[PDB]
Amino acid sequence: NPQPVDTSNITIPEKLEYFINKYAEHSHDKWSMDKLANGWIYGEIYSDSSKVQPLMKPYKLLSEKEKEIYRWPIKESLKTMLAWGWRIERTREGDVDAAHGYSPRAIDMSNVTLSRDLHAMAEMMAENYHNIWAKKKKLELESKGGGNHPLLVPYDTLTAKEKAKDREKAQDILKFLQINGYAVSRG
Repeated sequence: NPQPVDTSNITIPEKLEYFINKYAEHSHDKWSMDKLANGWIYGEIYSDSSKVQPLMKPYKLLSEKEKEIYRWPIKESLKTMLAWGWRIERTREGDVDAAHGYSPRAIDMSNVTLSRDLHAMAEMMAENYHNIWAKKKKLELESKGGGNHPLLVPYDTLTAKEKAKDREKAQDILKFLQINGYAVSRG
């Protein structure tokens, strides 16, 4: 029985939407630099044989709904924090050779270390990623009449690596909350 919290009935305030603009830009900087590690170059058609992808374009040329391709798992994840009462408040201020196309230098995320209460928050963000995605997996396979999936088991009976595939996305939020220095606790 996956139990995610309901998210779509929640209003994120507009002061956090300026914080979404920094993290949606960082999601485009991180996604494009991993393509620059293999030499993916800006082009017309997504042909994987020619090492060419057409979305190797700057973040400024994207329109607002093209930014909602990246912002939409960002906006669902902050509503899981506001439904559970997780405080996002200002206390502190916020701080491979380059290939063709847009060439960003993203802020390094995994060298920043969370504390044991904030590892317990990525323990719940990845569990809620294990609860949003598996419930949408079960309602995908019971709407199509398909099978089941080996991640339709409880989150504590998972191994540490099957938690980590949704935790690496959950650690990119709390550490970017730590680099910008927001007081982030369970409340």
